[PDB]
Amino acid sequence: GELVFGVAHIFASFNDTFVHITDLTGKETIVRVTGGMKVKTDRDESSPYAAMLAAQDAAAKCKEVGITALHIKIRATGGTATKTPGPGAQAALRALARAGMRIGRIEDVTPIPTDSTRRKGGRRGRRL
Amino acid sequence: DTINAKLALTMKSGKYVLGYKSTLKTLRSGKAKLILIAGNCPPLRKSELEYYAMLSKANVHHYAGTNIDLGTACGKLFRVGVLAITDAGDSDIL
Amino acid sequence: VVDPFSRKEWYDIKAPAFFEVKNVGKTLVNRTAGLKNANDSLKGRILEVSLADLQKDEEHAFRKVKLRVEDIQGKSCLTSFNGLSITSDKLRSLVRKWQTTIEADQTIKTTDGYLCRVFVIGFTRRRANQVKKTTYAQSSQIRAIRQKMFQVIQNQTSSCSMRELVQKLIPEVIGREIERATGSIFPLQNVLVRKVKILKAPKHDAQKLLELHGES
Amino acid sequence: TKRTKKVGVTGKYGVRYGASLRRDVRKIEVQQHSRYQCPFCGRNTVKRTAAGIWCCNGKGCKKVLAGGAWTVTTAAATSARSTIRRLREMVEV
RNA sequence: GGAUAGUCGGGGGCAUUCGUAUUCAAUUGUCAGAGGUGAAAUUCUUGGAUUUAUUGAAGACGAACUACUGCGAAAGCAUUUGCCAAGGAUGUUUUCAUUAAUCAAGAACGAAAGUUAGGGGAUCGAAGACGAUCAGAUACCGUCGUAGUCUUAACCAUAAACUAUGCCGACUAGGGAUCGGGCAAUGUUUCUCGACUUGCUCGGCACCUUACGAGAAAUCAAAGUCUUUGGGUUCC
RNA sequence: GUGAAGAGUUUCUUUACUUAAUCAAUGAAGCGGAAUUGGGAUUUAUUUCCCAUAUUCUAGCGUUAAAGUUUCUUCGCGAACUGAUCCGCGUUGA
RNA sequence: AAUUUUCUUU
Ligand SMILES: [Zn+2]
Repeated sequence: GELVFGVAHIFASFNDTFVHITDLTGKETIVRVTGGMKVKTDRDESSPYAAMLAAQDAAAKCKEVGITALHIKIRATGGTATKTPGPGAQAALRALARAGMRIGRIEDVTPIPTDSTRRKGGRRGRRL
Repeated sequence: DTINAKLALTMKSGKYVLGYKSTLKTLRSGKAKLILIAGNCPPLRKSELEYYAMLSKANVHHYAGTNIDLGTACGKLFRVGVLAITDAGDSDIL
Repeated sequence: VVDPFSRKEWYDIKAPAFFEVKNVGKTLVNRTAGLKNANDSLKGRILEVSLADLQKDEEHAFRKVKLRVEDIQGKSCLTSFNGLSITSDKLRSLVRKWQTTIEADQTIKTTDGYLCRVFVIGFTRRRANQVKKTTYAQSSQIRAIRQKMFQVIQNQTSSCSMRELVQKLIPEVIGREIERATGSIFPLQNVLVRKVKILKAPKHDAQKLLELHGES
Repeated sequence: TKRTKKVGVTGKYGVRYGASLRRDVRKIEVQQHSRYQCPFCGRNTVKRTAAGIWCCNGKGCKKVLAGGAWTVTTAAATSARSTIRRLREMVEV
């Protein structure tokens, strides 16, 4: 039993992906890297390549401390929004798996509403 | 069963006493089984009536509703403060 | 500016004695210095961990319990029961079309100061010979089912305390009793406690933790 | 005879002070000069004296109640009484 | 029409209970971007943004279950429980006995938006402010944002308020689903009842095929029973 | 005035005390600490870690002491203790 | 994203 378990939150939005890694508790986190600091184009923040770059950078910084296994928890925008994880969620999962860090207890913790407040758009909606 | 219907059928077939002075007279004479006290009663009068019923071994029911509600339940157009059921008739008020 | 990891220490987390495991994981707390106590900054932490991990059996994988770290004993923090819930994947899988879902709740009290709002959810089931695909129950039957769940919860939780509450939630006796009591009504299926919430807590049980712990 | 289409009690004010101000005063004075029921006697004999004091006559229950400016009870006070009642029950239990 | 028995209903009102989500507030952890978009851009962030973790408050709404399914005269009605009044269908060798149908005039309710005073104002968001697109964008796009969106006491009184199809009554072709009730099964199942299966019937929501029939046709079990033109009655 | 931490033979910052000094209340009317007292967990338990309150009432009254062991000697509405635990560097609070 | 206009007839 020489394994150390952390908690890796993934926030897979359609605009930018968050790869947050903390300890087994909630506070006193170690690593937080997104696609914004991996690509500077302001367009490919949610790209799978940028998500995997952030995920592997998080893996390297976690291996620096010496933590082996992570309990993964992916989550979309949630609330009164799309509620669908972006393309970077699977890219981050594969990057963590490929980096050699152990993965356990996959779960989706996107915040769902019980018929929450009105969504923006104005009835007719975003007529783009 | 409810008590308003029971009170109504005691009114149809039973013996009732209205007011405070007559209720005290009935309790004093001992021909009393149940007394009904409205929620709007004076506290001193309620304590006196409870003491009278305890002395005479008569049951007390301080039902909800004002004296207006008690009179409406009794079927009268005036306010009723204290009810004294002397004969239940064919009911189970007591 | 220096490395922020030089002011951090690793401590073990000990789940309460109700479970089948002792070591759950490790935490992270900043360096203990003056005017700021690691003990003061540690007691406000919440952990989530799977009941399968706590029981060394995959029979409770969908269930996940939360613990509240309260006491520190020899650089090994001790936690207490804080609630149980069901995974989103399990809940979405359980929820299905062309069936009736009945969910109820009740607040319970233990022998000591403890207010627990426990929920329960149950779904209608087919009889392996039904030809139709509706399988719906009337609202009167739903209300009768809710009354049966209320009676079962009250009877089984009249005097248990938290020890018996944990000892009876793992084998799922509440759902079994609800299904047994619902024999005269729609058979019902997948009856389980979806979430238990904790509203009041005792005076830290500073001595009862010593009473329960101290073994192995 | 109706004797007044809409002004009612504000007919003493004639044509001055404005219609909206007269209407607001009319509502206030209608509330102010109203007989209310004693919550202890059940008689519609409660009348206002000096903006916050309400008294009912009779042989009994000569109590003097502290109420609103022109109503015996205000909505805010009733809400506060319910809130205090709720808090007291939670503290006791 | 009324009564009676078991039911049924997301029908109405009052009181009560619960749920996550949104916003905000306090506190804790590392640091450089975060939002947003086709692309961006406004804005704020080494004074700690965003995220993660704990606690609390506010208001709104009852996701999934949720359906060619239910209720109400319609507008509409979807968290738990209790109370009150009322309602349709069903069962009935119960009661009255024509009490009936449709309506001028006159009245009740009447989504949303709009008005007058009180409370509350989380989210969204008319007006508006900026920032991108365009030749000009005054709009569609992003952020903020007043009235409004909630509620009480008074108002009005209209929507593609639609089934673009008035109400009552009789008849008319084959079948299968669904809701509520009732009847029948020496039917099945689970520690006298429920669930499921089959058949019959009444009252609804609808569906498939067809056209004896209708229409100018699209189509219609009524929009059929109309040159073979007449059951009754309003609106237009 | 008195002390504790951080710092390039010395005092910059914050962070503790009250008697200086300031404010408020009052008839400067009960501030603080000790012994039993029953729950309480240290535990083949020891006040060792914990602090506990008498008046909810209905528009009544509540004062000039009663009761107690025991002292003249029991002429006494006599003198003391207690009833009303003891103690004190602070009238109370900011 | 972005795409406005085609006089009166033969
Ligand atoms: Zn009075």
